[PDB]
Order: sequence, then structure tokens, then C-alpha cells
Amino acid sequence: ALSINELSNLAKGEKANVLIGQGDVVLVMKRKRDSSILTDSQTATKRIRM
Amino acid sequence: IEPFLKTTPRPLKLPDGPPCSQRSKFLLMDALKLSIEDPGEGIPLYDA
Amino acid sequence: IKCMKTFFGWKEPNIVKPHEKGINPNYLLTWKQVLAELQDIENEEKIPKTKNMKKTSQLRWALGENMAPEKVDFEDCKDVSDLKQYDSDEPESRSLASWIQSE
Amino acid sequence: YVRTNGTSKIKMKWGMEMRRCLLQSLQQIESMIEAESSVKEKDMTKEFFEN
Amino acid sequence: MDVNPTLLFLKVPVQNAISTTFPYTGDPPYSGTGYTMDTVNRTHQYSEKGKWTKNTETGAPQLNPIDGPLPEDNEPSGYAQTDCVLEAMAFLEESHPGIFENSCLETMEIVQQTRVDKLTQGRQTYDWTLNRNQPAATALANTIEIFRSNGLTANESGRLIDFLKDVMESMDKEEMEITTHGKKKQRLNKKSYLIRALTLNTPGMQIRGFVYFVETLARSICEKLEQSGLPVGGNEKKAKLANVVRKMMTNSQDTELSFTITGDNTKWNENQNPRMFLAMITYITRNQPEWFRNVLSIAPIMFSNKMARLGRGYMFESKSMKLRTQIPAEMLANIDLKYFNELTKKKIEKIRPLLIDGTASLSPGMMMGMFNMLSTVLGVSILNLGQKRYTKTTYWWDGLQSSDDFALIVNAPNHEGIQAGVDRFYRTCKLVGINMSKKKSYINRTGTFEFTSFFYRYGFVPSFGVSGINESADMSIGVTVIKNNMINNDLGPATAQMALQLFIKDYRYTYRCHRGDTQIQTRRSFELEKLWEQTRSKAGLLVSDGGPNLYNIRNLHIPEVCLKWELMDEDYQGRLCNPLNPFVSHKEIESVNNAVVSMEYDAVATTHSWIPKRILEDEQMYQKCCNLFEKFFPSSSYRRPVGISSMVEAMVSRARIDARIDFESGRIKKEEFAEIMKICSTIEELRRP
Amino acid sequence: MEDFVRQCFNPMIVELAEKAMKEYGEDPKIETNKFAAICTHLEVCFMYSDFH
Amino acid sequence: GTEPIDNVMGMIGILPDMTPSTEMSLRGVRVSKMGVDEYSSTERVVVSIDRFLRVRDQRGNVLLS
Amino acid sequence: LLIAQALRDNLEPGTFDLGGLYEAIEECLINDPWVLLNASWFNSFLAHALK
Amino acid sequence: MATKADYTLDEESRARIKTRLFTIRQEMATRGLWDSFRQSERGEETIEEKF
Amino acid sequence: MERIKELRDLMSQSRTREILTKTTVDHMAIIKKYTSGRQEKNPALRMKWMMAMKYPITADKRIIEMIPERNEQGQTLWSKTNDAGSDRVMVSPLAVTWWNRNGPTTSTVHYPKVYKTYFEKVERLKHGTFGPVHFRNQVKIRRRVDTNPGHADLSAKEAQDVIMEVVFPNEVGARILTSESQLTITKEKKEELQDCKIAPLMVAYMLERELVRKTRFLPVAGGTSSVYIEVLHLTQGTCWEQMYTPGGEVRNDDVDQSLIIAARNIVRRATVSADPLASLLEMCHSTQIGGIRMVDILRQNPTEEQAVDICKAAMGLRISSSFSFGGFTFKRTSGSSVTKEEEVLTGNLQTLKIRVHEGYEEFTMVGQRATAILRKATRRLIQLI
Amino acid sequence: GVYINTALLNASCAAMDDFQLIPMISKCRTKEGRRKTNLYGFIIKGRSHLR
Repeated sequence: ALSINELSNLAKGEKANVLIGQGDVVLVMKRKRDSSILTDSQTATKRIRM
Repeated sequence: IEPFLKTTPRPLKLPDGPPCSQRSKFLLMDALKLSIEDPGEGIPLYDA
Repeated sequence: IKCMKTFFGWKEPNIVKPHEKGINPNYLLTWKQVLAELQDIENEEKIPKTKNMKKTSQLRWALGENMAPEKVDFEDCKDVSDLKQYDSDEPESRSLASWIQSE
Repeated sequence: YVRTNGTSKIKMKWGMEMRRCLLQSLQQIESMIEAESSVKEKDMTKEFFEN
Repeated sequence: MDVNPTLLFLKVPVQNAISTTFPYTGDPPYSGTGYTMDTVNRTHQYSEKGKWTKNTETGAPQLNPIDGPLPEDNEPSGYAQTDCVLEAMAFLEESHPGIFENSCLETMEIVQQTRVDKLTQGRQTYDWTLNRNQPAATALANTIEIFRSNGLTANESGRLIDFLKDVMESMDKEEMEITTHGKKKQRLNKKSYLIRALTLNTPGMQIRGFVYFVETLARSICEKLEQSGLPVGGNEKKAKLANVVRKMMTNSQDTELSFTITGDNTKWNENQNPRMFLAMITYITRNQPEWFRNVLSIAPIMFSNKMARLGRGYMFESKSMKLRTQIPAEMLANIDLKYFNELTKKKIEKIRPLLIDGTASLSPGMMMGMFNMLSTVLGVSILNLGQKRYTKTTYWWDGLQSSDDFALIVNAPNHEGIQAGVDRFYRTCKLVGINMSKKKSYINRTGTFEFTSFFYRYGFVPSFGVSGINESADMSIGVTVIKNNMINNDLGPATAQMALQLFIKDYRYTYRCHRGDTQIQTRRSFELEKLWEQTRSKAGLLVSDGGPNLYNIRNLHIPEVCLKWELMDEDYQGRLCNPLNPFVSHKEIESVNNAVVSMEYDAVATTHSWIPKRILEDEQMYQKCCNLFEKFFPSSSYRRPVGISSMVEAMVSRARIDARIDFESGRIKKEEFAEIMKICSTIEELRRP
Repeated sequence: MEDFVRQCFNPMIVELAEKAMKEYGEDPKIETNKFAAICTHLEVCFMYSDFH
Repeated sequence: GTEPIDNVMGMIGILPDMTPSTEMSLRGVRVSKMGVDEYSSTERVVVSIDRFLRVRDQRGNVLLS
Repeated sequence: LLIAQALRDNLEPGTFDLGGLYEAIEECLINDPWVLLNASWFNSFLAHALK
Repeated sequence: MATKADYTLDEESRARIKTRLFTIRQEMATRGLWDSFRQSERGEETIEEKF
Repeated sequence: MERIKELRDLMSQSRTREILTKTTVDHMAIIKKYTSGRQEKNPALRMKWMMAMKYPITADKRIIEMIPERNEQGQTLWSKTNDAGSDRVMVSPLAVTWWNRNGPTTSTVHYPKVYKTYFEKVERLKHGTFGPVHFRNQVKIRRRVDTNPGHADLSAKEAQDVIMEVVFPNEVGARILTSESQLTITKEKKEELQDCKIAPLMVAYMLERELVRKTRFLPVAGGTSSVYIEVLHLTQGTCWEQMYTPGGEVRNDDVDQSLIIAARNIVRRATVSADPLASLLEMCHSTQIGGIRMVDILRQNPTEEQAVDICKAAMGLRISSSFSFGGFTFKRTSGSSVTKEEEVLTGNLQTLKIRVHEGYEEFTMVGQRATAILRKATRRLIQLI
Repeated sequence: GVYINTALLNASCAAMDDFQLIPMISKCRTKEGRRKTNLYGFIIKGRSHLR
């Protein structure tokens, strides 16, 4: 495992496992694409509301 | 409700018996005072 | 108003030189209130032709209305040790500077 | 005048606050002065303590 | 001239000089089982005409006065009526639409999000594990340990309601085995455990939970009502009084005759029957989840079966041998009475039947506190049955209530109307259960009155010294108090300066901080003397050191260190504000500027921030584990940690990670690294079982 | 709980869950654990389908 | 209109010309000296919203049209 | 004292039980010099104020 | 988990939902709600709090 | 290396292993509250008693190597007693002055910026201006006002996320890393507090004290600002008013009015649409006021304006029961009412339909420049103060 | 009172088991200005093992 600091040295898609927060270790990876909660989430929800 | 007129108040009945005796820690008025004009080391026994 | 519409470079006011013996924040807020009042005139219909500013603590303090000493008869303030003849001595001599020559 | 008394810590700290007693006296006097000053719209400290 | 200070009231109105009528400026130095017996007996004398039943579980004789005969005299009585209380609550709800329903939801969020540590916040509590008073946190720890030993461990969820489920599960256990550390184990019969659970003290850890939910529901209700000033303090209660008075004494016509009834309720904590509180919570929680009525209606059920403990006992002495025993309260039930006096004879004879294994059976009463806020709701119920709609007549009344403190106003058209209104309010209160005190209540036309030490007369009219925590945490607490009272409690300028002067005198005499120049001789004198010579600028020195004062009135809020900063020496700043002090100590965000006195004071964590000196098997086990975890995760002291791993797993993971980044940095001398990793392997092996 | 349910989950999924309970005659307020479960299920389903 | 006031505790009345008066004051309008205190709570609640931006409540009184 | 002062203001003070109040005051005057002196002061104040 | 160890999504899209589930767990645990929510599960039915 | 030994020896005994293994990291703060002892009633008395004896104050076992056991006159600065159970050696208060006089100096440049919330007070009073005291009868309303100038308008929960990211970078949680809200303050403080050795916990406390707002419901009689309420004890009194002016800096409450404008526009363009809820929610989750997403602002600010109120309500947020009319918000204290739209005729014999509020109710009509209490029945203005 | 109680408290804490002799001193500032010290009596403390 790494520390939340060492995660600074990763590529745009490299996977590393870090000690997140107070305790548990979770495998982590940098994100591709913005991946926000903008209209895209609304479309899946409002389309069904027809 | 009973009225409270100027004739209503009654003097408090203070108790009866032997006269009361003082109980303070130190004498209040009947206290002599041996004085000194020390301008003293800040010590109790020195000045005493 | 037709003149202040000619400038589009208004920024957030910042104090670059304080008065150093006065009331800086209420000088800043008087400007930030002048801008607001001029905005209100624009939103209203027709020019009032005279804009009386809202009497607020900022204007009162900037104008000095809240600093002026209160008049008191001599009988009351006899004991106050700070009484002294007005302008007792303040001919502070200040030397010549070039800014007047440039002016 | 010789007597055999007795004391405890609570009584000791209680006796170490007669300056708080001073505070209470000043509080009452200042309350009266402030009331009269408000009524007459000026400071009556000098009038109270010198007249 | 025989000086008579009270005659001063011949010129100044009493309210304008009421200060002189309060003798003590602090806590008086002065201050038994007899009182407990008296309070137990008087409660049963107020309910003589009540059903005498025998609880089949605790085996105690209980007295039920509810729905009893109506009182036939002005004497205090507790024969309250269920119909009347329910009607009063119903009319309260109608006046304030959707108050109970809206307040129940605000309690739903608190009956679920609350953890099991809320039972530690409090004061000394009775400990059923040892029959001895003992702090709240340690009492909770002991209870949890005994439950775990007995096999009731649902409290491991960290939720208070789960702990309540555990205590109710215990209430059915046949035997509760208590292990005491010699290592002696004692088993309690179900009955023996019950009485030790439903026991007040001169109330157990098994009742702090339910009485917390009931109290928070009552607080939620009282916040909404404007006729209740209990869930507030100071400025709040100074506004409700003014609003009510200005509302009622501004009569639209001269016909109305206002009248205020400043007064108190006598025996207010011996007539508020718990059964009555159960009968108003089953109304408040109407159309609510059935699990939300079985958690707020437990404390009233338990308080009506309470077995109050008498206390210590009486001491017997012989004038010949000058002996002194204690006669523990347990044996009072089975003892020859020739020893006792006459008054104690009568008291013990009266209370003898009510005793069960040395425990009283105070069913028909409610001890101090314990729904101090629900009773306020009950009282405001009858201050609401006067709104001119439920009276149907000319007279109408309002006012406030603060748990045995009311300021009822009785507006009416004539004196007979006022008398009728007062009489009706008194009779309604007697029906509901409230007994007004006629020996402490005086009615006078509106304009001047009194409400729990607030003396209103056309306008409204012990915390000075060293608090004793630090040296910089007192020069902040005292100066903060001198301004809190100067903003809130009308303390004036000159009094503020006098208080500041006397506070600094107490400060310098308690911490031996007298100025360097003065020649008072103490242990700290010499050191300060030297410190008074090195410094070039002496204004900068802290009052804690030999130094001047600078607090007048205009900087009573500025903390001292920031006040004397431009005036301080660099060689002095360095030593004073040196983060590597061996004195500075603070291990929790709780107490990082918070003194019980809980007060929020300002400090700058200088060398003066020091700390003064001072059943489980190891009382520090939880402390040991938490300190170790804080060592592994420093932010454990600031923000409540959140995670899914167990404490050991997280600690070992961080231990392994830190070492690897250290040896990779060359600060651990590899030989140490291998030892640390093998130790981690050993600990991980110990976790496998 | 329900306050958190409204806070995190957007009103869309909130209303979808509302109608889901209404179909089975479940109070959205008396029942809150089921409300949160349904909201989580709907959001995970939509996030599964979306972006493909 | 205007009605008489009895000068209870000191409460200046307001005339229809918006001027002080110690005896005559508007109907039910009693200007108060010594200030009128505000409140210390807001009573936050959740309110249903209709489809036309009218924030009614569970009781049925419009709050902010 | 508050009842008496209310009377002095012509506020028409009332009472529901005054004998009880007097008994309450008198139950605490037993054997204390300061308390008895305060009681004497109170009696003099009553004699001089309400009359 | 999935049947036959087959996950019909790209890794980055199977991550964007596990991430939000973890975040919801954290935000629902810092509010003291996570513990109650966990015990509410039985089989596939979510029982309601009972007292 | 010693801490892991401590953990190993704790786990050796099989009674603390249960607590150390079965207590998830979530259930650590509820274990941290099982303290021992009885605290202390009457602490002032205990302090006056302690200072009488010698060696009152405990210190960690480091003085031994940096404070001589005796000064240059032969007075025992510290002892070796290990207060109660701990490594803390007892110490006499002479040690404090010895440190303050013959002690390790240092450079204090991080103090005037870590403790900004106090030096701001100092520099604000140092430039304040005073005016004449006016002894007019003061009227003091009881307004609820802000008592923390320069609070940086953060809530009490995102401030924690800022602290965890400035003082504890290696303990940040999932909710922060897997996010895209870096904030600006967290980049300034991280730069300023780059080498501070002060007291990580104390740094956190000071940051959360500076980055939060609070209100007190105080008897104010003018000013009402965030800076005029710290000097309330100096400006106003029961019978005097000392005219005063803090001379520091103010906050620009422009974000709130920008939020109000954005909410107004959004509500108009959503109600003029086919499905108002979708437009409202999408705009809130998409529109940004000065870069910040409007959802964060709505969940952060306490601003109470109509448009913002509707925006929050449509997002399922608690909204004040008080209703605002004519610029004054009317908090109901008692009574019930029904709208009951009925018909009436105006002065010019014009038909009109108005909600006849049926029911007797009492309101507190609080406003910016006035206050009142109004109790009224149906078509009956009973009383208005 | 405050001086006597302070001195007696310090004596009680310092010497638990000694009958230390505590004077009853006070300190004035005479009308002229010269400081003056005053002895009123002597106090002999007892065993002061206060728990």
C-alpha cells in the first residue's frame, strides 16, 4: 500500500492501492473523462419520467 | 384574593430568650491593633 | 450616469493607502454604496434629478457627523483634565516638497 | 480574647471574597447613578458625589 | 444614628435596588436519610385516597391517585384527572396546529442518530453494578461490561436505542451475574435485579436513555411554544416577559383590568404523577410509528415503579462510651425502635410498610429533574386554556411558565372578573395536578412583577476570580466574563473596571505573578525578578509573568498574547511561543479552549497553557486503545474517524506503510525495519483466531 | 435518515422511489430504510445503464 | 379613525398623520417605546411545493407565492 | 418587601395567604445576631413606609 | 461479484459506481446512520426499526 | 517502533484484544468517551489549594534534559513523581518562568497568520475611532446577529473537509479524493501553513474557529454588523452609547445577492417551461455562481429570499416556516388560519378575489428597520404594536 | 478577613501536621502616606489533614 501523498506519482490511468482515510486500504485509479453529475444523470432519470 | 391594605402589615415577632452572643471568626470592633511604621521583608513573623 | 456607463473596468475596491488617522472601512463602503445608489437610479423610471443618499452609519462616520464633539456648558466639564484652549499650540512646521511645484 | 474555633476549605475560599463584597456595593451605587443619568440625559456622577 | 440600610427603599423603588436584597455574591459555605424519609412520606400523604396495589414484578406496594376523588380543601393534592390532562393537551394542539406531529419528526432524527456516548455526558449517577454513586462514563462502562458478560451485546452497534433494547432484554433475564475485581462473582435474582434497576438515589444508568428521549421531545415542543421559557436563557427570557406584558397591558379599551399573579407552585415535584406523563406522551405521539411510542413511553412507565433508596442511615451514640455507629438504611425495616427519637419514630413507623429490602416505593411522585421540561408543557397547557375561546366569558389570561415559575396575567373587565379568573385558573390547575402556592404568590395590577429572579418594573432590572485551569486560560476566562456580564447582565463600566482590578489581584495572589518591581516575596519571586531585568521593553511581559496590565474596557475581548505582541521582545516571543514546550498539553479538540467552569475562551497556547495535577479489570483499557490509535492516526483527536476496518487492522496497516516509506528514506536503519515488519506479522497472526 | 436521503439523492430518483413505494402502499416517511434502499437501487441501475 | 389611550406604562400613540400623541392613537396601533424584541428561532420545516411555484404547506397556507 | 412596595405604588396588591408568608419569614429567625438585626430593620421599614 | 466472473462493463464504469457507493457509505456513517442501515437488511428485504 | 510494541503488548493480553479487534474504526469515538475519574467540582478552590503546595503543574518527561533541576539560587524547578499514572513529571511553576527567561528561543512568523482570528481583532481595535458618549435612554432590541467577522462563509461540515486537507493531508477520506471540489482557501492555507510546527490539533482548531459563522441573539441597539458585535460591551450600555468604529476590513455580501438573482431567473424560466422540476434541478446542478456550482451555494448559505427559498424547496431542503411579505418576515407564534379565497368589491366597485385568512393568529413581524407584534382575527386587526 | 484566611490556607497546605503560629497581620497606608503594619492577634493552626 501507499500513502495519500505518494499517489501524486501516477499516470492518467495507473492503478495503485492506497491507505484511504483512517484505516482501510482501497485500490484506486485516476479517472478518464470528467465524470460529473451534470445533465447526463438527469437524462437517465428524466427520460423515464415521461 | 384578600386585599393588602396599609393596615394589613404586622411587625415580625422576633424570638425570645437569652441575648445573642457573637460568633464571628475574629473580633470586629473590640479589636486592639499593635501598629508599626515599617516603610519589612514581607514576612509575618518579622512584623509580629 | 451616462458618463459612468462609459467605463467597463470596475473592479472590487481595494484600499491602497489608508488615511492613517481616520476611518478607512467607512470610506470604502461609502463608495460601494454610491455605486449601489447609482444602480438604483438606473433601475427606477426617470431620473430623480436629486438622489438623497440613505443615511447609514457608513456615511455618518465618513462625513464626521459621528466624530464631532458635543457641546457642554463649562459648569459640567470643569473637572475633566483634558480641557485646553482650542488651537492651544499646533503650528507644526512642514518643509517644502516638490509636488506643489509639479502642480 | 481566646477561643477555639474551626474552619474548612470552603469557608476559607468564602472568606477570600470580601473584595467581591466590595464589587456588590459598587454595583448597586453605579446602578443608581446610571438610572438617574438616563433620566436626566447626562452624567450625574459628579452631581451625586460632590453636590 | 442607628444605621438601617433597608430604609433606603423609602426613596429608591425596591426593584431598582434589589441587589442589596441578595445577601450572598457566590456560593454559601454551609449546606440525610431523614429528608428522604420526609419526602417519601409527604408524597403518600398527598395521595391518601388512592388505590393501594402490589406491583407483581418488583413486589412493591404502589399508590395510584390518578382519577381520584376531587380535592375538598386548599391543601396540596395530586388527584389529577386523565380526562382533564388529555383535554388540555388537545386544546393546546388545536391552538398550535401540528405541534406534536411536527416535533415528533424532529425527535425521530435524534432517536436514531444518537450514539451510546450520550449516557456519559452528565453528572454523577447511581451505578446498579456496585450500589454506589460513580461517574457517568465509568458507570456506563461497568454496565456495558456486565451486559457483555451476561450475553447482552447488542450495544455494540454504537446506537443508543440498541443499548435500550439491551437493557430491556436484561429486564427479562432470570439471573444477572456480576463479576467484581479479589475476583468474586455474585448472582442477582430477577426480582433483586429489578429493584436495583428501578432505583433513584439521594436514578440508575438504565433510565438515562429513555428520560433523554422524553426530555428532548419536551424540549422540541417547548421551543415552539412562546409561553414556555425553560429551553432558553438570559436574553430570551427577557423578551418573552416584555412581549407578554406589552401584549396584555395595552388593552384596546380602559374597561380591561389587568392583574399579574407572580407566584410559584408548592410541592411541584411531589404531585406531578408519572402516570400523568405517560398519559400525555401517548397523546403527543399519535399516528406515529409504533416503535416511536414504545421508546418515549418507557421512562414514565419506569418512573411510576421507582424504588427510591433511603440513603446512609442514622448514627447512634452513647454519652458514656462516646461510641458512634451508622445503622445502615437496610436494617431500618427490621430493628427495634427504642433507640430512635420521637420524630424519627413517627417517620420510620409511617414509612415502614413502603420499605422493600431497604428501598422505598415512591410511586405517586416524580423526583427533581426527570421531565423538568415535560412538566413545563403541562403547565403551559393551562396557560393556554385562557385564550378567550375556551373561557367563553369576559376574562382571559396568559403568561409564562418555567417549571414552577409562572407570571400569569388575568385580564378582565372588573375586580369580580379578575377574582373569578384567578379562581378558575387555580381550580383548573388543581384538576390537572398543579398545586399553586398561596404562601408565595401575590397578585398586583400589571406594571411590576417577578419571574424566576427577573424583576420587571416598567423595564427589566459568583463568576469573578480565577477559574483555576491554567495561567493563560484564566486571564482569558475572567476577562471574557467581565464582558459577557457587561453585555448581558447590565454590569456597568465602573463596576467592570473594579471587577477587572479585583480579578487581577486574585490572579496575582493565586499564581504568585506579582510584578517584578514590587517586592512581595514568594517562591516565584526570584525568577520573575530576573525576568524583570533582562527585558528591554516591560509592557510586553504577560501578567502571568512579572508584567503590567493593559486591559481596560476597550480590549476586554482581545486575548492577552495578541494584546502584548508589538510590545513584546523577540528573545521573549521565541521562548514564550515555542511549540516545543514541555508544558503545552492538549489531546482533544473538545478541550482546546473549552473549560467546564463549558465556556468558549480565547488563548494563544503559550508556555502558560500547562495542565494541573490530579467492574472493569483495567479502567484505562479504552483509554489505552484510544491513545494508541491517536498515536497511529493523529487526526483521531480532531475528527471522529470513519472507516470499515477494525482498529487493529488499520493500525497494523499504517505501521507497515510508515516503516516502508521510512526505510526507503533511510531514517529507520534497516535492522529496525525488519523487526517492525516481523512484529506486525506476529500481531496479524494473533488476530487470526 | 430521510433528510440525508433527500440531501444526497437527487429529486428525480426521489420521486421515482416515491411512486415505487406508492405502488405498494408504503409510507415514504414511516418507512425510510426501504426508501433509501430503493433510491440506491435506482441510482446504481441508472449509473449502470448510462454512459454506454 | 382614532381612539383614546390610557398611557399604560409609557406607550406613545401614533396619529393618522404619523405623529406622536399621548392620548389619541390609531385603532389597534400602539407604537411601543423601549423597543419590541425579535425572535430567537426560525422553525425550519419541509414544505410541499405545487406545480406553479406556490409554496404551500402540509397545513395549506401559502408562504411565498 | 415586594408586596409592600407594590402597595406603595397604588397597584392594589393582593395575596392568597399572608399568614403563611409571615410564618415562613418567622421560621428562620431563631438564634442569629445578623438575622435578628435584619428582622428589626425590616420591622422599622414597615413602620415607616406603609404606616 | 457477478455470474461466471463476468462483468459486462469497462473497468472505469464499474469504478464510477463503486466509488459512489463508498462515498455514500462514508457520508452515511459520519452521520451515525450507517450502523442502523446495515442491520436493516435481511435476505433481500429491508425490515423496519422495531422496538 | 515503540508504538508497534505498545500495540503488540496490548494484544498479548486477551481482554483488550476484543476491544481492539471488534471495534470498527467507526466505533472509536464512542470508545474514546469511556473516561475514568470524577473531573473536579469547584476547580478554583482546587487551584488555590494546588498553588500553595509545590510541584503543581505536570509536564512531559523532557524538562529533565532541557531544564536544570535547580536555578541559580537553589530552587527545585521540577520533581520526579509521575503524576497519578503517566510519564508526566510534576513541576513547580518556577519552571515556566525559567523557560520564559533562560529558554530555547525561536522565530515566530507562523503565529501572526495561524492565529489570524485574534491579530485581526488587535489590528481592528488599534485603528478604531471613538466618539462622544451620549447618555440618552438607550433602547436595546434583541437581534440575532453574526459574531465572527471574516468567517469565510463556510458551514460547519465543509470546514472539516478543509481542515483535513490542510493539516492532515495523509488522512483525507474517500469523499474528498474522489471529488472535484478543491476550494480556493484550501490552496492558500496549504501554502501558508507549509512548515508550521505549532500544534496540528491547535492549527485545526484555529482554522475551524476562523472558517465558521455563529449567532448569539444579543441585545443590540445599532450597528448590527459582524464587527460591531464583538465590541458590543464598549459601544452600548444600559444608559450610555459610546460611538465607535472598528477600523479593519469588511465582508462583501455579494455572493448572496448573486444567488438571489440566479434563483429568480431560474425559477422564471423553469415555470415558463413544460416540466418545471426538471428545469429547476438541472439548472441548479449545472448553473454556477462565480465558478462555484449553485448546489454547493444552496447547501452552504443561509440566505433567506423568496427565489432562493423556492430553489431550495424544489431541492428538498428545509425552509423557514416564516413567510415574507412586504419585506417583513412574519413568524407565527400561535393560532391557525385557512386561505379561503372569497370575493369582495373594492372602493371603485371592482370585483376582487382575495384569500380571506380565516382564523385568529399572532405574528412577529420582524424586519430590517422595524419590528412589531400583530395579533388578528378573521377581518379583525385585534392588536398591532 | 481575606489576609487571615489566605495565610491560614497557605499554612494548612504547607504544614499538615504542625501547629504553625499564624499572626493576624494587616497593612494600611496612613493618612500621611507612610505604610503601616498592624498586628491584631495570633492564630495557632491545628492538624490540617484536609481530604
